Amino acid sequence: SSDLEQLCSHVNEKIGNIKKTLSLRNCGQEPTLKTVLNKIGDEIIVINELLNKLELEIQYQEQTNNSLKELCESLEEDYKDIEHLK
Amino acid sequence: SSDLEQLCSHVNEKIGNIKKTLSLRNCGQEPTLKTVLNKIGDEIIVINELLNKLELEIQYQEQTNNSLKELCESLEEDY
Amino acid sequence: SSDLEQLCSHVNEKIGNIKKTLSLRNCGQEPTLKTVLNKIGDEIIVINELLNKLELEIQYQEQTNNSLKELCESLEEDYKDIEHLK
Amino acid sequence: DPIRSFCGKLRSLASTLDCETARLQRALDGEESDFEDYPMRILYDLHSEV
Repeated sequence: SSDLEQLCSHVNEKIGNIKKTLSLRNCGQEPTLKTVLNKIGDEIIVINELLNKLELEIQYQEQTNNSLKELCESLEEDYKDIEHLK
Repeated sequence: SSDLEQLCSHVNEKIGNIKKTLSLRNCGQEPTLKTVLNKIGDEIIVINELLNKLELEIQYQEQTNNSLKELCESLEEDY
Repeated sequence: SSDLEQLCSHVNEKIGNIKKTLSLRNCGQEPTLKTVLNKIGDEIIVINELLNKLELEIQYQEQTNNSLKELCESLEEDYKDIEHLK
Repeated sequence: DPIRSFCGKLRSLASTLDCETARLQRALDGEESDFEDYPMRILYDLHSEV
């Protein structure tokens, strides 16, 4: 708003913009960060494969859930016909 | 408005307030101003008396104007 | 005017108010400041007496300066006497 | 009052300019420690999340 405030914001922007370009340099150069960054990045790849496995395991679970029900109509059909005998 | 602007106005007020209290001192002490100020103040007293005279002169003016009508009607009667 | 800005100003006021009460403590306790503060305060007293002297010296000046006129008009009446006595 | 009220704002913009130019140089230079220490701590939290 004011000429004063507008200056401050100009400053914080320069300050902040450095700090960002700072962390960009640090994280891409300094080794201790760079590992923890790859350790996360790798652990993303595995936690991604763990999804695909959970995807298929949900599918065979599904396939089984219906096969259990189509099994369930079968043994629930012939309880009706023996019960008519008895 | 801004902390900056608010300061300025504080300043102008101090500045302006001096300048007024300055002219108050000047006009009430310095002789050349103090005469021209009395010259006006005196010429107010006269231009005030000139009003009272204009007041009475209007009054009789109005007095005579209707007396002048008081005539002009009476002549228009006999014809 | 924002809730954010209003906070900042609350902060600066607390920060600034400390810094003032800080300098008040420093200047009234710490010796090196406290001398330079008395050195100024003393040198005010002298520069004040130097004014009174300049006041009289102006005043004893102003008073012999019209007396340069009183001796000016007296040596003038003497001049018109070389006109008359020559 | 209005004399410092202005300056107080101005001052903070200074103090900020002071403080951050200092540290940002250090950070550029490899000192100051806050800049390799904290991104670690939040990267390690981020890791712990994953």
